[PDB]
Amino acid sequence: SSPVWSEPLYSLRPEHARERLQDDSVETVTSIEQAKVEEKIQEVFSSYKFNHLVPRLVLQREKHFHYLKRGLRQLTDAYECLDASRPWLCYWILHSLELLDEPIPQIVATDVCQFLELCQSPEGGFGGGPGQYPHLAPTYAAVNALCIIGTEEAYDIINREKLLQYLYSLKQPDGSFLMHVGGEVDVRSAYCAASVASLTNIITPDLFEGTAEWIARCQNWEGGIGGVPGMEAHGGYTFCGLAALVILKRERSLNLKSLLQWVTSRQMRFEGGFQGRCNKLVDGCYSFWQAGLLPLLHRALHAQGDPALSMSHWMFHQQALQEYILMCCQCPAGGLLDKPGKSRDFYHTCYCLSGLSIAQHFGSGAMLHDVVLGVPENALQPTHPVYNIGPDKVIQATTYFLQKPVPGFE
Amino acid sequence: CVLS
Amino acid sequence: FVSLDSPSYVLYRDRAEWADIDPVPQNDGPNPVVQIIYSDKFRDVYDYFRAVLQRDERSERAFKLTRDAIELNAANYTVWHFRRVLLKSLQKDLHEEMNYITAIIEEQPKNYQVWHHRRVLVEWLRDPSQELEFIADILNQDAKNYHAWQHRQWVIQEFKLWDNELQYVDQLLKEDVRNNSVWNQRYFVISNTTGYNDRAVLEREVQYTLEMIKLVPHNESAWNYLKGILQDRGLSKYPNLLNQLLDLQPSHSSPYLIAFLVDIYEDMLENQCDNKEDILNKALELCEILAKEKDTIRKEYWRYIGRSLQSKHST
Ligand SMILES: OC[C@H]1O[C@@](CO)(O[C@H]2O[C@H](CO)[C@@H](O)[C@H](O)[C@H]2O)[C@@H](O)[C@@H]1O
Ligand SMILES: *C/C=C(\C)CC/C=C(\C)CCC=C(C)C
Ligand SMILES: [Zn+2]
Repeated sequence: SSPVWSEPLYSLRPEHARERLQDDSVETVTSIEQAKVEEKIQEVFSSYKFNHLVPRLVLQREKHFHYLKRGLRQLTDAYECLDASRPWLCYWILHSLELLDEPIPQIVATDVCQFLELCQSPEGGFGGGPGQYPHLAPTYAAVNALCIIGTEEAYDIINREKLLQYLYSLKQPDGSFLMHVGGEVDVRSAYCAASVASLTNIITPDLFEGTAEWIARCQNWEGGIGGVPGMEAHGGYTFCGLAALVILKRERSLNLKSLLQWVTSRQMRFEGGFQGRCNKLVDGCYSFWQAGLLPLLHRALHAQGDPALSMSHWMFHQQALQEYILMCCQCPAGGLLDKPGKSRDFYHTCYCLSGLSIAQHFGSGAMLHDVVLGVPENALQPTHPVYNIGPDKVIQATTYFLQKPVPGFE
Repeated sequence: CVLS
Repeated sequence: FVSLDSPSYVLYRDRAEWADIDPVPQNDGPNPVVQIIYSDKFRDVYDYFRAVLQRDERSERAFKLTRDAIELNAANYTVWHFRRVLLKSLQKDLHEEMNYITAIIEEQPKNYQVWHHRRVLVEWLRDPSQELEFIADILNQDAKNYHAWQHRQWVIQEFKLWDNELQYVDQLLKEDVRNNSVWNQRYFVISNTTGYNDRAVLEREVQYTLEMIKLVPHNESAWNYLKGILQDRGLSKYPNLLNQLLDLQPSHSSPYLIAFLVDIYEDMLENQCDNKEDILNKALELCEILAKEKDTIRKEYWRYIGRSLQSKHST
């Protein structure tokens, strides 16, 4: 076959050029923008090929580590726009470090715990910063961050009694949840609530009454799920919807056939990455929101006894996604990004790596099959498809909280 | 890209 | 009055009309994490916002302060919530506030808080008279803005403004037939007005979609809409569609057409079609062509479909 120092790539096959956009000689803003991206991506792909010599791809772990380590402590005023999302920054950075198997010093871990405690609201839940009103987004992030740290100190920071009361204070009669008091409603809330409620063992029989049905109403003609009933299928909202249903054990409420066909169609034939909506551009962060749906669908179908499911691969091109992330989404100075030409940020660093991990690791029952493209060191730690934190962290947290009673309920 |  | 970038802007700590209240610093703890190095102007405004919030001061000065807090970080939902509390407490002119949010959304159209604020104002006023036009302006700048389309669907459904939306949809499809957001709006309008059970409407839609496919054969949105309006009843329930697609295949063997054929065969086999063995063989042949040549990015999906078909219809 091939010597160990050369690894043929899917994106470099001669026939891959046939995957370039065919605009039928009818130009619109959509095709013009798509063609511009493909042109740049082809240039990038070609820079990794030296005729028959194709060096193994490398995840710049050390560069990413230094970028993350610095951000966990300090951020430039360029992040003032995220002053109401500090727990998100904690989660994005800690999860990235977790995926890279970079240890978190005990002192830094305690400091994160203390900071998130300051973000916790007396009414329950966490806000975007100290003194801010609680909101389900930073609440979801804070809980995930605390679970990644996984110490009893971290677990006990969460005021479970008030958290459950807070969730009740956001619950609507139609099954949906507000993101915060007097705030907006969309499927993100159902997932944020289901995620934190299941991890901390505070689910009551009535908490999610009608929620599964509301989420199902969000699935549209495309097969994917929109933010609210009637809206366009979107990768981020679809991940929220399916993940929430998996937690509620109500995945069957959806048409899984149309959902599967929709998400698989979101992988770009030329770029290898995923787009968030049909006819929109590729973006590294959808490596998680979209690809993450495949392990969820695998689990859902496996629970139904689907005799046709693979026992070694997810139903998306795992190699092509790794090729897109490794060749197109890494910032040479550390951090990951949307696509070539875009600047790095902690959000894309988190989700590009999360998607890379999903693409590298397949697991079902007693079957495990890894596909780590490039040098062996590229292998990342696995991530749980529902919560997007390490599976070990999910088990440790759920076990810990299951030892506590549901707040004021039997 | 904004999540919230 | 004065804006954050205005030459005469003065920090709140230097304003005489604010001297009577002490600012409240943000407590990040002794050993801060994800600490943002705020500009002096940013910290100044928020130190005073924290002060009025803590004292729950429902005043005109607090109201004006939120405007600056919003300019500094329009994503701060706490500031927006407090601003709404003030709008009510101070009985502020909501039409004036509508003019304000209009300007703010134009500046930051992908922000969740600004669109929700606008919705609240429309709900309080029960006045949607400016909505369709405003949203149209936003969509003229970004025809796929998710928040804009979502707000548009809410306004139309809540105030029953369906009368001219299909015309709007047709206009945008003419501009960019690949705009998936518009195809979604098309389904939204039809399903909520005439519905798709009216066979005259369904035929009109199938004809229109097929015409769009002929014009731009590789536009996935049209193909997805065609499947979308026929899938619930079952693709196998439309025998003439299969024949028409089979005729265009030799000249338009795109992955979209081939995949649609497999979708039809899947449903046919699910409904005890005649010549079952022949149909299964044809479907498996196409799955292989898709996996190996025409749609290789989805090789695993097509292999799965092939195995699925065999698990359900081999006999
Ligand atoms: O993907 C289609 C699939 O979604 C469901 C919801 O689970 O319905 C959605 O799509 C229909 C069009 O096919 C719409 O009429 C409906 O409003 C929307 O929620 C399933 O019923 C359907 O099989
Ligand atoms: C460019 C990326 C964007 C706009 C983000 C899309 C993703 C979502 C919306 C999903 C949000 C999920 C949670 C808050 C848990
Ligand atoms: Zn992105």
